[PDB]
Parts: sequence; C-alpha cells; structure tokens
Amino acid sequence: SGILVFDVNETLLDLTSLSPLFERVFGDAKVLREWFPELILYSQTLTLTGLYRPFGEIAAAVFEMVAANHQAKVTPDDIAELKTRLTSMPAYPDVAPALTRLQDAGFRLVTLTNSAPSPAPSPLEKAGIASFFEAHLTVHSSQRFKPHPSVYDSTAETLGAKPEELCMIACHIWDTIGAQARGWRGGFVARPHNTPLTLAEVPQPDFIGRDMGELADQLIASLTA
Amino acid sequence: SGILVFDVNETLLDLTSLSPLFERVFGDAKVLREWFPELILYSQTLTLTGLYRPFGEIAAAVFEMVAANHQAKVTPDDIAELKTRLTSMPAYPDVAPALTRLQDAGFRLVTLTNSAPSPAPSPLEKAGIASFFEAHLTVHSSQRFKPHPSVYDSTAETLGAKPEELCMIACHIWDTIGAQARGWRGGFVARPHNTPLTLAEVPQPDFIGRDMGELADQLIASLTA
Repeated sequence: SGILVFDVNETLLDLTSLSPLFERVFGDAKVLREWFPELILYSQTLTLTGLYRPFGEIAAAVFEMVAANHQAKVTPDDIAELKTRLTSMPAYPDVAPALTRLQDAGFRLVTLTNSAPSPAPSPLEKAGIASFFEAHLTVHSSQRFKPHPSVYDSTAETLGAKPEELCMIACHIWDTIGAQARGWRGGFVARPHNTPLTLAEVPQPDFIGRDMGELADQLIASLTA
Repeated sequence: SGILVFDVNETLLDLTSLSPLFERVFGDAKVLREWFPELILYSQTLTLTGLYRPFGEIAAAVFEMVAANHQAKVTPDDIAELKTRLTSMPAYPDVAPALTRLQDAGFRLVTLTNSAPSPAPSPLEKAGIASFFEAHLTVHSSQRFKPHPSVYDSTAETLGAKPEELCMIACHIWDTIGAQARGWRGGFVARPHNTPLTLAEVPQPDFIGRDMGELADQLIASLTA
C-alpha cells in the first residue's frame, strides 16, 4: 500500500502535556506556543548555517532563552522537568486505534523525528506505541533538521524506498512541505493549534484529517478509489 | 573602520507598533510573540525547501494561520492593516543618535532585510533614518531568507567587501549566527523580548548592547583597543 512516515512530537505524542511546566514557570500555559515555534526556528537556523546540536539541547537552550525573554526564573530542576516531560509525552488516544487500522490495511509504518536517538525506553516506548512501527528513524544520520532535504532523502535511502511510495504524516505543515518537496506525499493531522499555511506555490497536503482516525480513514479509503 | 550591516524590522524599527492589531484581532497583544517566530520559522522552511515568496506575503499567510490556530476571525481589512503597519514601523528613539555616533566614528552603514524592496518611500525613509545608510539591501534577489549563506555572501559581493570588514547588527540571534558563520562579526542589540541563545558550539555575538547606545559604545571602543 505504501510506507507511512510519522512525525513523533505533537503528531503522535501530546505536546500539551508540557502545558503545566509553562503555566508554572511563566504564569501562562500559552507560552508553549511561543517556545515551540522558537525551538523549530532555531533548529532550522543551525541547519542553514551548517551547525548541528541534538534537538533536546536546542529545546533546553530555547526554553532558557524564552524564560529570559519573559524575565522568568529558571532552575536546573526546571530544565530537568522539561526533559522529563518532553521525552515522556503520552500518545493521543486516537493513535493506537488508527495505527492498528493502517496496519490492517497493509501500510508499513515508520517514525521520523528531529529528536536524537534515545536510550531505552524511548518516548515512543514509554507511550506504549513503539511496536507499531518497523523502524524508528531520526535526523542523526543527516546531522540536519527537518525540513532539510537530506533528512527525507536519507530516510528514503534507508528504507530502500522511492518518493512515490512514501507519505510523511505530521501536524506540522513545515514537515509535510519538506517531504513533498522531495516527491513524497504528505498527510496532515490537525492537532490543536495547528492549521495549514495557505501560500502561493507552497504544496498543500495530499490528505487532511481533523484527528488521526479521520486521516487514517482517508489513507485507507484512497486505496479503493 | 568597517561596514556595519543592520537588520531593519525590530532591530531599527519598532515591532511593538503592531501590538494594537494583535490586541484587536486576538484579544491579546502578546500573540505578536507567537506570530513573529512562526513567520521566521516559515521563512526558513521555504528557504530549506527551495521555495520563495516575498516576506510580506509570508507574514500575511502566517497571520491567517495563527488566527485560525486561535479560532480568531480575520478580514481583508485586517490583512491590509498588517501590511500597512509592517511597512510603517517607527524608529526607536535610540536609533538616530547611535547611527550619528557610528557614522561620526567613521563606520560605513548599510541595511539588510528579509523584507522585499518597496516603492519609495521605504519604511526606513518614512521613519526618517534612511539617509544614514550608503546602501539598502534585501534578500529578494537571492530568493532565500536569513540565515542562508547566500544572503550574507551576496551582500559582501554587492558591497565589494571582505567578511573581516563586515559586522551584522541585529536583535535576532539567528541573524548574527548567520553572518558569523560566513566569517563576519556579529553585534547583538537586546530589544525587549530578545536575548542571546546560549548553546555549545554556536558562536556568541562579538558585541552585545542592551540598547543601540550601549552597542555603539562597544563598536566604537573596538576601533582603538
């Protein structure tokens, strides 16, 4: 049927589980929606400038920067808590059922994350959904972050797959744009606080679902059309 | 003496002048600090994937996306207002004095912006500070945004200048990182809600000021130390 390549943080695992840390440190859970795009921004800046550091180190550095920007106090224990929550986000309840149906439909399932290879147990293992996937790939071998082309290309090469066989699944349009620019298909799942970007000559996702169930429905239905 | 290459939006011109629009549309002026990094994120995503649209178009599209993320209504009026405000930000009071001091100390002054060329009068002309600068450069001919190396390289090329003669000045650490990776110096001015990113292996700015006056102190001091 094809190979479905899933983004992990926010797409499969619930980023809003971090909200209490932001509520406490900043007095405002909404700062999550400042910090996260700043993290992605700086990951792309390092990539563009020829620098690489593991994603989690950037996450901590950006948390400290955002703290400083809000004049909010941060301790070594706050950073520890950030690590704890970021590496242990629970799976949305729509995930295990959707992955089950995609497997039943004959799709091969893979993950691809900006996060560095993790000591066991990984975030996916802690969430109890790691075993759905035949491979768990990361940006390690590319030393560059999404949406750099090397990331998708090295993934395709690793899987022995052509672009036409692959579909990148994410709640981040930057990730689907990245994959589609390399000739993959893109499937967008509309997690809270994520919507597509409508901009001329920027590719729109091939599939859109309001949640993982609906996206899976569309992926499965497109097999019979 | 050297050439000082200034970022424009937020660095020289006051981005908080947009706050009332965010207050009206979102009920919360602080959404400025979610939209702006999303805008920079998407500018770098387009650059990484080989796509280009003018910065203002991205700004509008990201405004619409952030609005949708907040379930906030957006009208054509709001979009025209964003355009008007983004092209009419006033100069901070500290700018003209700092530029006068730097010019009188013998520095050559240039601007470099992600923003596309405008018809006259430019935002810098309207703000009354365009005359300090010998050149006004943009990423538009490069069709790539900061911090892509092409931006800084094509700038040095246009000026007929060597990297050792150039210093990038910005309140955005992504911009200084971009320039320093090309062997320019970097000068950071700490505009409200901007602070440096402390990350191993990523160069710190050569010069740091809490305002343009303090940064100019440091630049001027470096001439005879």
